[PDB]
Amino acid sequence: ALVVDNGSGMCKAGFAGDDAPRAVFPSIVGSYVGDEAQSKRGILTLKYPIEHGIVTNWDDMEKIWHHTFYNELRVAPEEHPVLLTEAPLNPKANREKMTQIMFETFNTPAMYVAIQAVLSLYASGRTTGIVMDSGDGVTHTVPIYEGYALPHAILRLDLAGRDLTDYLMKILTERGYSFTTTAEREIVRDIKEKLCYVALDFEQEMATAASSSSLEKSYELPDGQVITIGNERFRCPEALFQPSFLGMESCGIHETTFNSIMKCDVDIRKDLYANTVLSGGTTMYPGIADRMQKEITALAPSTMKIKIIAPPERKYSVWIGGSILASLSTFQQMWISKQEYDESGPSIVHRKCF
Amino acid sequence: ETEIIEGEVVEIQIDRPATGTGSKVGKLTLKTTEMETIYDLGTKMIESLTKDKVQAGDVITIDKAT
Amino acid sequence: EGEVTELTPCETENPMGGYGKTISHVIIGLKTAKGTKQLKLDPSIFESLQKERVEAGDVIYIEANSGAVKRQGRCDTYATEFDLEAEEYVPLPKGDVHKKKEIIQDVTLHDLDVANARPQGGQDILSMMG
Amino acid sequence: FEEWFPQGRPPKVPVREVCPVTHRPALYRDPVTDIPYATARAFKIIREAYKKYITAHGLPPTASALGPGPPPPEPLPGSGPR
Amino acid sequence: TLTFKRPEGMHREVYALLYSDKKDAPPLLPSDTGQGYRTVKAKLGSKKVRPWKWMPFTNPARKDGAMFFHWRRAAEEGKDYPFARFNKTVQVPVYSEQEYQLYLHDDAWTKAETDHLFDLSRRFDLRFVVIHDRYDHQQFKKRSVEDLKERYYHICAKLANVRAVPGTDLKIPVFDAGHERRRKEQLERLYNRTPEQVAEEEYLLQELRKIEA
Amino acid sequence: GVYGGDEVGALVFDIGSYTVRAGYAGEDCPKVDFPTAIGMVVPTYYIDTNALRVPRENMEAISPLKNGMVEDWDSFQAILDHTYKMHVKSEASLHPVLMSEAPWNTRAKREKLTELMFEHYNIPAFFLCKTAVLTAFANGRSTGLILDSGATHTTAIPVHDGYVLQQGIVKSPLAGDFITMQCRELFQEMNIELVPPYMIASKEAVREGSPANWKRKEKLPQVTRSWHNYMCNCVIQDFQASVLQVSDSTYDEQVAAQMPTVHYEFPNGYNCDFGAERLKIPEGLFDPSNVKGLSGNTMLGVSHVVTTSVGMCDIDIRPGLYGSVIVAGGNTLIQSFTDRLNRELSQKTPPSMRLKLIANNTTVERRFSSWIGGSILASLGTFQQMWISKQEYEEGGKQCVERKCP
Amino acid sequence: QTGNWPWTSPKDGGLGDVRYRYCLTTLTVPQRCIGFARRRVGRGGRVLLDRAHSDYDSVFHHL
Amino acid sequence: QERRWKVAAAKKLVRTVVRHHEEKQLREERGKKEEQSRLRRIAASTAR
Repeated sequence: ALVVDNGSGMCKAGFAGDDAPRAVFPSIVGSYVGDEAQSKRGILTLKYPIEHGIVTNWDDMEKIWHHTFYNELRVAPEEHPVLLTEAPLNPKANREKMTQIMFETFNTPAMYVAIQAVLSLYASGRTTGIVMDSGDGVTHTVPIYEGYALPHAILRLDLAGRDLTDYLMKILTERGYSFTTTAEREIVRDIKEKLCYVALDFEQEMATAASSSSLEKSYELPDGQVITIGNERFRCPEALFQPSFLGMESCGIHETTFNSIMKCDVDIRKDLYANTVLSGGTTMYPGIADRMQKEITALAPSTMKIKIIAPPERKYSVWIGGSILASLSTFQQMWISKQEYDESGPSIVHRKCF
Repeated sequence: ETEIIEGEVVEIQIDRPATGTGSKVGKLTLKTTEMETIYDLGTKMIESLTKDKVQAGDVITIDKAT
Repeated sequence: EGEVTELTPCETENPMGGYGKTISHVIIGLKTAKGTKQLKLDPSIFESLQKERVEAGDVIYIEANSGAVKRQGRCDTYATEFDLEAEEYVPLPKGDVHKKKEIIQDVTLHDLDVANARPQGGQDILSMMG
Repeated sequence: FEEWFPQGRPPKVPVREVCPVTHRPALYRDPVTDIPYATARAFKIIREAYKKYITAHGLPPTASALGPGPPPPEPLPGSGPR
Repeated sequence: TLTFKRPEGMHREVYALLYSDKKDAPPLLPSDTGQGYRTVKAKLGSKKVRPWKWMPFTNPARKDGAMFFHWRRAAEEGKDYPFARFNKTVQVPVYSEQEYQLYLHDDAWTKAETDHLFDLSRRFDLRFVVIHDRYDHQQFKKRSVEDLKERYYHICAKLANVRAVPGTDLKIPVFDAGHERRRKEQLERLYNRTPEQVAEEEYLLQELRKIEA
Repeated sequence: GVYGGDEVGALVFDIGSYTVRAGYAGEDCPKVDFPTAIGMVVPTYYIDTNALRVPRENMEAISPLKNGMVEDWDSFQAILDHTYKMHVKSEASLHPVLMSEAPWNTRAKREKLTELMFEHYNIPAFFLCKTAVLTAFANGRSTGLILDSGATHTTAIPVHDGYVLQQGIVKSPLAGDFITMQCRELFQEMNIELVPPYMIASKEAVREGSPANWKRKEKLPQVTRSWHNYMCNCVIQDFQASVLQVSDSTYDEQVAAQMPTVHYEFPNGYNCDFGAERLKIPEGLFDPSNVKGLSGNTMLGVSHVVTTSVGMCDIDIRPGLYGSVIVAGGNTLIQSFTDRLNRELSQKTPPSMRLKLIANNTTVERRFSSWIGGSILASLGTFQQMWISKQEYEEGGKQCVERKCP
Repeated sequence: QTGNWPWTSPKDGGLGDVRYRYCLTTLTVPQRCIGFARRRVGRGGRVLLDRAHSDYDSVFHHL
Repeated sequence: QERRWKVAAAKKLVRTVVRHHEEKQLREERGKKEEQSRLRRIAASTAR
């Protein structure tokens, strides 16, 4: 069985039962796809079929899935079941289009669609909790009670890794180093992934940076030129907690998490505070878990016991949960079959998948 | 009611000793006027074939479930 | 009775002395039609168990007072367009895993006299001489 | 220990086999080569097939080959599962 | 072959609209892959789905010809919408102004009142409680009761049926409004009883029950 | 033959005074549920919690609705634009819309709404239904009495054969907003200074009944009194959901005092244990005559509202009303509300009539019944002839809604 | 006896329209008596089996 | 009924997932303890 997590920025694909994905590549298309499109950008203009976790061009998504099956994994999709993932609060027509594409275009024998946050909860081994899933294009907070996502309490925040990369470009240009092009964007993304961290106390860290060089670190460009990074290490992740740095009139991830908890019933909130799990590549900065613990403790009552769950493998928690789910014997009754599609239409996905 | 299989043998291939019931697993091919097929063996009937001196092209028949 | 699924030995290391590895139970799981249940049997059953040559997927018969195992065959789930076996892929039984059977048979005293007068045991040569 | 307790993990059920030609459950076995069948007519079509494929190149050997049970209540692929 | 059981030896059954109790087990859904995919890989692999399409359709018994969209198989495009067969209309009579002169207005009704009544009857399918709620009592005085509207609708229908048919006679549309009025009055008088009167009725009924047996 | 339902790509909106429920038809829960109250700066509008809860200078807080009907059409239009852009994320010309309305909505507002949806948003089709009918449909009932206790009103609405009987409606103002006001009065009586979360920079734990220990944010802008009061009411609503409990029988102070207390901690760290006062407050819903400072004994409790509404109906359908009492609204989620209502109605219903309250006590079912009924109704294939089309609007104008949507 | 609806209502109280009636049922796959159940067609043409709670479900199982 | 089926199925799935997680911990701890026991046996065999 195949598990395909076609997230906002990166597509993770592999086989169920494996402990990590076999193929990871960008979710872009030029007719070239992935690294071929990224390397050959001078020939064809690039496009994202997914915008903030929502598919917007299905003809490109078909090309991405064709690349996933026939080039990356090198398998015939008609011989394997396929577990797909969707962002929370997806439009219901997108599920139908996905089911139609899988069954008609690729001729899969069976398929399923699952919510990414629920798979992260499976990966963390919890029955009840709230999942802060921050990807490349969009951030969500999804409270889950006994495996059931509560849709009325889900909150979307339009803040993710691409905005942080742009802000890092901005502040580095303020320092003096020019980074404007898409070629420089990958360099700045590497700097972000390598050097940035979340400060426990932002003001004290800023004062320390102002009064000493202890926090500074050097970086080497591909050209061989060498630069130095100071308070930009923690100014950029701070935009998650202070979106006003980006010019956004919105609450931080901690406040979004607290509000999503408070939209739920009073009985279950103690379980949600104690099982707040972080997911996605944007949560990989050092120190983010302790900062979230501090910030949510500041908001929450003193009687509650806050625990932040941040596994080291949390950038692939969604795929790991999908691999766990697709391997279970209890799940095999939950596949949508080819005959079920042929008799019921794309609306079968609403009957079977939750 | 006779639930028999009958035909003319084509080919036989049975494995050598390999511990356990694998010592006598094999295959057995039968053919008729308009059909032929290859049948796996239950590891206990091979001694009957050797006792009866099974020969290529000889005609046999068996009763299912016995 | 039912389809065996476990053949799982328990373990407690030592019999309160110098030891290799000690089992102290044998877990035997049966499922037939109605459900599934695990039985932690006496370890002494193990000798009789491979004497009957049982494996996973077989279907067996065990009596409560004696604990005597008997192999009936293996299920029809490994059958249905396989065939070709004298043991017969005996079908997966119906009913509960645990059964209490009340057998009533009618017999005359003359039948008892005739049956007990003869040496019906086939293991003696004089029986087959008969 | 283990030669007294090998344990087991058998496949609980097999793959339910269907003839490529006119469907229904498979009968007999595979031939001396290839894949199982239900009737002598299916066997005849399968042996008329595989002469189109021993060349290891050519047209589709099985795309609606020789009328392999073609009424589509639900449409059929070609009879080339081997 | 397949068995369901309604035994005499246990003798019980339950009824419910949505569900009997919050402790009810969930339903059982159909599935093909309950025994694993490898069990049924050949059965699924030997078949191909019929294509579906998001496609326009017409005539749910609409007068405007507006085309909405839905999912159906692509081979079923031009078929008329099945649910139009449900569009059944109540046979309310119609009349002209000449015909109203022998539906003469009793010197209590008017042409406008009768037209309003028949319009509401056509709209609400002779649900006279709903028609009474929607009746314009301000413009046409408090008619009320529901029997004074039922009886005028039915006498108009009887006269219209007697006119238009060369010969017949009609039993059940003879609406006895006084009987209904007395019935509803008795029901109201029983409804507004205090609990002591209900206890008195129960005592007297129990006395009859015990003394007659 | 035929088929079952039919899904047509419709949208369902149910807009209340407290929150806006929206989503796609055929789903069993609303996709989104965000507050109806919005910020205005002058105009520029801020909608949903993430933008609403950030403090801002000169930003007033308003509602588009008054008495369950639309007053500020600019705010309503802004809310709909936000819902289409950020939440539905689809073009409005493609999706039919089914909208909920109040049972007592006037003609002019229905006409104005139809004109708005057809001429501005250019939707292809429209339908307008009342809350009580959809609440009945969500529970599979065509006939029944809907008791809706929301924020502004506690209303008994009789329904029969899918139509509201408007002459049987009984409104009362005793609802969640009244409970919030009573909680404010309680905190003033207890000398509990209420600090909303936005003012707090940090806090420290303290003992029961002791003064709070907290630091105020220095970088705050000056904020209007309306937004501050809304933020305070957001705290008091959590207090309502947590602490309050309806007495199972008629309130006796000596009995409620012996009950166990309930601990509650405010955002600034102040905490105390609440006793009989948590049960005295919601008792005014049922026996408002004992409420302090309330204007006269003329007003009705919930049970008396139900009985008056049923008694104002035709005698033939009263068995069908008492045999299906469908409790709805967020204010009915106070603990032991439904049991008290059932007992009181059993003590007042005639013995000849069987009483049956529908089992509905969940947050989703109580708060989103109208939306669920709208999704059910839009999912019917029989319903698809009942839409008002754009062609019908262009031919007959906005007056067709009175004929087509009773 | 006072009347009642067609549903939630046996003949001991009201009209027992059998489409709302749950009855004991058995399946050809070996999973036993599932207790009281109706047959209902859902969305998509799919035939489901509703189920109702009984205090003797533990007796209907291993009956 | 679809709502009730959905919540029940979700509950069963999470319960099976956590059981799957726990069984791996039990398997690994029993395996390493058996390894240590076999070390205890083979080391003392030479002394025997």
